Amino acid sequence: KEATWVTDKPLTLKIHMHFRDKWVWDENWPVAKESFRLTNVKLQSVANKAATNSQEQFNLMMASGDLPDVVGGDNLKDKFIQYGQEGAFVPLNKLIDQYAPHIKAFFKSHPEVERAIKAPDGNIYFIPYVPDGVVARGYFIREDWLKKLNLKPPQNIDELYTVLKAFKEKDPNGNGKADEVPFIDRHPDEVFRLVNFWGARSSGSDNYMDFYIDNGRVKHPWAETAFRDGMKHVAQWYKEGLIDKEIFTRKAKAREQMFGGNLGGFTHDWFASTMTFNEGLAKTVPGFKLIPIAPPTNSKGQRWEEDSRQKVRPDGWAITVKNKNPVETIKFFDFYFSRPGRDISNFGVPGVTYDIKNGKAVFKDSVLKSPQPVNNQLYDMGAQIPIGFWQDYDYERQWTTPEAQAGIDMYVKGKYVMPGFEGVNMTREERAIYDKYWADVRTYMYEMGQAWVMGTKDVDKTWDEYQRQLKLRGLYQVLQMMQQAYDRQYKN
Ligand SMILES: [Ca+2]
Repeated sequence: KEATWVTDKPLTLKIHMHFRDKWVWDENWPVAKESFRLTNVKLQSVANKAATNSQEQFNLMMASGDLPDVVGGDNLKDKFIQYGQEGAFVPLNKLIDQYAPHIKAFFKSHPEVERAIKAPDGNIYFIPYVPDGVVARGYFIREDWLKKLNLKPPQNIDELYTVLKAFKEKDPNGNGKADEVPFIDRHPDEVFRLVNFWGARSSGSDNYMDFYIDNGRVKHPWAETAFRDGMKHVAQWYKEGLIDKEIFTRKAKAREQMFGGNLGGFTHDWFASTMTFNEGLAKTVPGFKLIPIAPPTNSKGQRWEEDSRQKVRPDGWAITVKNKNPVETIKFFDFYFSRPGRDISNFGVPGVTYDIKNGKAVFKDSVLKSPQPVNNQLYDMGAQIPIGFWQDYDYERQWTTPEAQAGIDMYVKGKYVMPGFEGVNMTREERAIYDKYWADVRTYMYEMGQAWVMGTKDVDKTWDEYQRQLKLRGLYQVLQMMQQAYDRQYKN
């Protein structure tokens, strides 16, 4: 018997969980075993390990009619809410208020998370994966190059331009060639984020090309005239070779290639992984050193870091109408918002991956020193998976180098990070319009954006037509449904 036991008699629940198009709940997972030991509730996987399309597997199950007790996975928010409104998933509101003290208190102190997951009928149909942490990407620059060229780190957009041209013109790698590529980035979409430097937004959240809220108004950044003026500068920079010619194609290994080759000297990427190149390249590129910098003041006079971590993920789990043990299940869910539950779901298994020290879960050196990334070690154990749980940033702090952490603290202290838009949940009516036109509009914008950057089309010559096409393709109907849903969810 454990102090955390949910039931006096061992309870086995059937769960369908398929996530990341490759994994399913594995009851042989060390964490799954520990979870059962601590709650007296065991999860039995009815999902198909061999299936390679998680979203599809969800549908075949839903159609199947024969439902399990619990359904979990990533990117299921939308489906949880729709199949919840037509009665397949049990509303959790009352269940939480009476049997989940930890979940209850969490929502109480994190109202924004609660709003974000509320279906249009006001019900809560799933417990979400709550991530921890605020800073996402940041700006990094070659300090050794600034060193050679004898320049100080840029404080505003003017100096930034000066510095990047220096990088391309004054041969910092000194191989007597003009082979330097100032801005590189493994995520092509980051090139559009550059418009931030001219007071224009490129997205309302960490998701690329997302809507944002401006004075209670749902808007799309790519449709604003601000974006037009920003793109003009971006296209000029591309024309001058300040931006990687292959920005749209290099992708994934851009850092290894460009940094390893000693060609690039500036990027916008995640703190942890980007800073590791300082160590992994000490050998191959002597003196190589990237430093995080506060975002240079933009033309409007402010420091902008548009990217941030979402406060809630569209992942989690729900209770089906067929679950004959709703209160035991909810108490079980609640365990994952309690410290002991947060411990195993974030750190793994005591004695194996961590140990309690000073009342804190502390990873073993073997775990931190391994070339295998901590996240992957945990996934293989059933930890850091898309069930409904409260993530603990301290697990991440432990494998983030001191230099990266200092950079992150600087961003938090600087208050440059803009709050992201957590999205809205739409009714059938609304969703119908969105699903019919959004994708078309989005791809259209992306194609024009790409052409504008590459100079394939002049922005000023095509802006009026671009605006015309946006209205013609449904932008306005999409926004109206977004606005309607927004007013209902955030203004009621
Ligand atoms: Ca050179």
